[PDB]
Amino acid sequence: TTIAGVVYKDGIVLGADTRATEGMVVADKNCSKIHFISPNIYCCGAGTAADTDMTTQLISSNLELHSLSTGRLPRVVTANRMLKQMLFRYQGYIGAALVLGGVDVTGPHLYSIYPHGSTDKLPYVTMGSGSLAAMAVFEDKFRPDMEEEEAKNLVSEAIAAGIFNDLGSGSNIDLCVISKNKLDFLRPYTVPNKKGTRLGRYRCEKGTTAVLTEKITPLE
Amino acid sequence: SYDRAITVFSPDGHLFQVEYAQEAVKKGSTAVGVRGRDIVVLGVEKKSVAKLQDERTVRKICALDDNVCMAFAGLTADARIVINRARVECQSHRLTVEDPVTVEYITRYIASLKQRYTQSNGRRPFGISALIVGFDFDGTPRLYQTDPSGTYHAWKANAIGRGAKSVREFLEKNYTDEAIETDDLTIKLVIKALLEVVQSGGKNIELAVMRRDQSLKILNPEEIEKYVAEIEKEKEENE
Amino acid sequence: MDDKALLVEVQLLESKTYHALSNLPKARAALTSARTTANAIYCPPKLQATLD
Amino acid sequence: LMPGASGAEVKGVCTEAGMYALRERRVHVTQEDFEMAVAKVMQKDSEK
Amino acid sequence: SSAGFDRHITIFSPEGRLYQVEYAFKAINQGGLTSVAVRGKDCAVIVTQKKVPDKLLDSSTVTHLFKITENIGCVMTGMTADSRSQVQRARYEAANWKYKYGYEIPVDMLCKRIADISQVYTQNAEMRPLGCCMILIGIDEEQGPQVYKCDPAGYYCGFKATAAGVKQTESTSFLEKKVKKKFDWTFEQTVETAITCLSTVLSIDFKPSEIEVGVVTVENPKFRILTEAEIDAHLVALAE
Amino acid sequence: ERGYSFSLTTFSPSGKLVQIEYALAAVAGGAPSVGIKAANGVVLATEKKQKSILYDERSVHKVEPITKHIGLVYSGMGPDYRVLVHRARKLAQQYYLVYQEPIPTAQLVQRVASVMQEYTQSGGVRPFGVSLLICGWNEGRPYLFQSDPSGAYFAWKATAMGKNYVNGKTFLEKRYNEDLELEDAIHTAILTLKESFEGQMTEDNIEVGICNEAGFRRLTPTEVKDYLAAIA
Amino acid sequence: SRRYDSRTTIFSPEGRLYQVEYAMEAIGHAGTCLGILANDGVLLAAERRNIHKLLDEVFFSEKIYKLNEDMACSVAGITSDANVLTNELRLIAQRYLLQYQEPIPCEQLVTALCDIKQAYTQFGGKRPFGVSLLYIGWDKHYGFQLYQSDPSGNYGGWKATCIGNNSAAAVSMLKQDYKEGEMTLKSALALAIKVLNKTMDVSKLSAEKVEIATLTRENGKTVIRVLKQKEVEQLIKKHEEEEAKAEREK
Repeated sequence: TTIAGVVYKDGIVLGADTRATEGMVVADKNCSKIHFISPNIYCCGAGTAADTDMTTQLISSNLELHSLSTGRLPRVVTANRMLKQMLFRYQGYIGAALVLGGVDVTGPHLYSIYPHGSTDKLPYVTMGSGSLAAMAVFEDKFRPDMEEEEAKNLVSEAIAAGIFNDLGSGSNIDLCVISKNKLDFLRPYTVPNKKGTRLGRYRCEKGTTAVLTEKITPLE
Repeated sequence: SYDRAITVFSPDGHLFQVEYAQEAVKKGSTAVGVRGRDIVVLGVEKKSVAKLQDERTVRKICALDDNVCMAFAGLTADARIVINRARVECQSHRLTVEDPVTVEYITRYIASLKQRYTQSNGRRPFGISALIVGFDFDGTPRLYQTDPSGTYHAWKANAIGRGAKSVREFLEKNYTDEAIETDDLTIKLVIKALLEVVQSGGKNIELAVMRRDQSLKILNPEEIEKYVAEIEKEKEENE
Repeated sequence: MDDKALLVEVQLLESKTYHALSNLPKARAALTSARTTANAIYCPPKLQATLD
Repeated sequence: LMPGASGAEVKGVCTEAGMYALRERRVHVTQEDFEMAVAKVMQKDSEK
Repeated sequence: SSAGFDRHITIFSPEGRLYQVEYAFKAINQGGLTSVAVRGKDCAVIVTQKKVPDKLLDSSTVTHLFKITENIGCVMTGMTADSRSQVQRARYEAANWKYKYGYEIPVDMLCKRIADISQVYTQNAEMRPLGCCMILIGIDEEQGPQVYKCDPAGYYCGFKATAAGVKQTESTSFLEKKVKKKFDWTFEQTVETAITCLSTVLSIDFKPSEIEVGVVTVENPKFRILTEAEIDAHLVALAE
Repeated sequence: ERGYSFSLTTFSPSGKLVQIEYALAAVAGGAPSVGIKAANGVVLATEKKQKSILYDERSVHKVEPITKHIGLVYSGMGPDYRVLVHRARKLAQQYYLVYQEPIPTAQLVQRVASVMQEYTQSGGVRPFGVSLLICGWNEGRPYLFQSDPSGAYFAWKATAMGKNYVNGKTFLEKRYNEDLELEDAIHTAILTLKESFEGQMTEDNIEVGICNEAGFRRLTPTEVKDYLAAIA
Repeated sequence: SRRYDSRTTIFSPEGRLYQVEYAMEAIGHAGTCLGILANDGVLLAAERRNIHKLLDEVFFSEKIYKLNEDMACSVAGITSDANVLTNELRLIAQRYLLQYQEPIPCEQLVTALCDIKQAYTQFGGKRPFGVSLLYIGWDKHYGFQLYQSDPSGNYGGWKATCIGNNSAAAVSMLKQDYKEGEMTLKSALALAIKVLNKTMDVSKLSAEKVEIATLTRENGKTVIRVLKQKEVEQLIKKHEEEEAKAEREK
């Protein structure tokens, strides 16, 4: 698990992998971890995935509701306020490491949210298990006001560090680019690792298994 | 919470909802119950069915235990929930003290339930009355009644419903000791009372007896026409 | 359909073209249908005199 | 042409049809006066 | 027209009306006061009068202007006892917006919320529905100034010119003739046209002690209340 | 304090719920409006006149979206509307947080109607005084529903509410059929709003919102001025 | 405050009470429904009120509501009041099914609903429901059953009952034409069309103006068929043929 984001000269770039690893066993290979908040605010989840899911449905429901009441665009500090108000109340028992990002009227805004309620604005964040390697990439090669292709390069390489250096990380890199007018969510950005092809054809045929009782019921 | 005193005193000392509820008791179907020495006999009159569709759901004679059967009059809705609470209570007695419930005890539960129900807030009192017939331990058959004020009250015979005072005037003018000699003779006294009731074109009776050891037993309408046949025959030769 | 006002226009145009092409009783009939049609319109603002 | 108003709109039309023949100065009431009248009295049926 | 307790509680008449709120509209008119607010091209002016009949009374405590938030001003008509409580509700709910959201509440959102609270009193048949009115101003980003008025009926609307109270209908009849010429309005034009509304409908030609003017302008978005010196400057500026 | 805990609406000796009978007249004094579904989506048209030139018509709105594909209008009074609007705004979210899906329009009406009938029986409250028109194109087909203060509902092809709806529905009976388009329902919706409108129907005298398979939206006075253009 | 209380709970000086009798006055208008059976299956006939030419004609039924997987009801009275009742006893059947993992006996379902209707008639200071409805269903204990609810809160076992505007006039012919156990579920259909022919004051029997649902026991299904509008009118003209020769032969 490695999620990261950055603010370039115009917008916000978000990136993650697709791995859910139950213990030391790979459960999922296509686990999307980037989630809708608003047409200008997304989030990235980490930790207890169901807690992140039921949180991010609730708050984006509250912003669909609230922005649907106000009749205008939401703000990033609103969702930041709701999350840091509720997680302090749930006292860290709900495990959710979050990356909040959105480009409102005031522009791009990025926050890192910890499950006890501590938040901060930073130009670049790395959360997850292999967040250390990606933070080394951002620290080594960060520059303010880079362009978005340099941003996609840096975020992609930063995820790739956790891909080839973390056990519980490494699959297809999901990206999203947010600007003042453009929203680009895309899951299959690259395939860094594949599966080897099979050699011995192990195909069994019909009749190699003893069946005790067969039952047929027609449908329509 | 709907806190409101409904039962209020009158300036001459009366309870209007009670005396109106007893009128609603006074228009229900007439039920007559008498006790023998070994077998009790109770029954309702004025079935007033459609006589072509279902009839097992309109039964107004229940049992609270094996030894306690119950009839009533009034409006049918309020009665059966009191029957329901009485079944939980009488089963709860066996959850307490091991014996079957005595009919005096369950009538104190009914009347004691009813009075505080007239005493509380936001509640019209009940619009029912009951004849509770029980054959207790050591085989002493007895019965009671229940006023809508909640006064349990024993008898040797009783009759409530629409047209009950004239029926009670028949019961005092016909109740002897030798009428309770034979059990079917007491059944002939009950059918004599329902025949001395009102109209009741033949099929208009539902009787149930107990030999103080059995369950309730309802005769199909063949001993109704048979006992009515020997009653009309005995009155025919007597005339 | 829903409109009534254009019916007066097309019956009036028929009453133009039958007498203009020399069909006097059918022009009288189409004009008469324009009369009993035009009897129910609340606003014939200029089509009143155009019919007249 | 009349879809059942009552027996009073019958006289309400057919008395009124003479006003058409009189306002065009006839001495015989014609059939187009009546269809010129039903669409007016039934317009009053269409009035409230 | 009437049946049952519809003359007493908030239920429907046989005409479909309800008499309690429209009884409470003229409860504003029992206050004996009329306020005017005019929105400018980059400003918003609230002018109202005051009547201090006693030298034993302190004239610093008769203010119907209330600074709700740092950039939000309001004026109250109606009765003082309901009005000050409504001001307390507005301050409290605005602070609750700032805690729940971390930014400044829009004035249509706030007046929407106060109209929602005022809906409840006429919505029930229990409570006395607050016979006083409500006027607010606001400077809004990508909207500039905007003026809102909430009645005790829970209705609200954005205004361009604003009159409320005793001379309300005549003052609005003056202001519609003021606006229907469609003149571009500067700050002191909105001040002068603001004073000449009630100065002619009321026709007082007062000295600067009997009124009070709150104001906000795009330049300094703080709601502020004028000093009687500069009020006298606008007053002698009005006298040509 | 507390409430009242007694129902102020009883059955008449004639067997009528009298406050509901008066609330229907309160709807009958409401503003006239109509709505027509025609083979791709629903057109909702209302009639909104400011009482004076001092008002901002761009401040409040009659056409109200409930979710992505559902819109709603009314014919009644103002302050009763926005409350149950906000309630429906909530009820869509309590659907969505369970099912992760937008609600069917029928499933919304099943809850809103239960709110209104639940409210007209409870103690110490006057019932509502508005009627609603609800639109939505769920699973291809559009939908057009109508509620009442008593809490029932109907599925209309086209209907009218507000003032003179008894004439407007006769106009729609002589007007509509099954095969029309959304812009056709726009045109005949202007044609029936002009039946009871004032002398001048400008871009702000009305407010029209429409559903598509793309979902519900609301018109601006630019293209609504284009619709009032070449009308009648 | 007590000046405003209308006392919907107290009795009349003649012993009765007026509120639920006014509700039972209101139940006579606005609806016409009946149920009939003598054999395998049971029919509910419902006369539609809204017959305006602009209705989408959806929701699978008008006054018919499937309660369990083997029972249903036809409802009459205030529809908005009925809506809480339908889903109200619907999860009571579901909590029976959750409680015992078994389909519910139809009678003890009806008792449980009529208790809830009985409570508002009894205390609380609450306007009761002016809703009366029938009950169809099947069980393993007594097979096909028929029950009738009343706004007072009492029920009753029947086989054939109309609660229409001319309900007693219908019952007067119901006890004039029947047979105990032999009226098969086509003869009771043709009888039912004769009944709604009588109580339907609007003549000629518009097939869109009626609703008829059947409940049969298929082996593990209990098919609750909801007949379409293509087989109504053939039964209508089927009645029309025999009534004309039946008239002319006399």
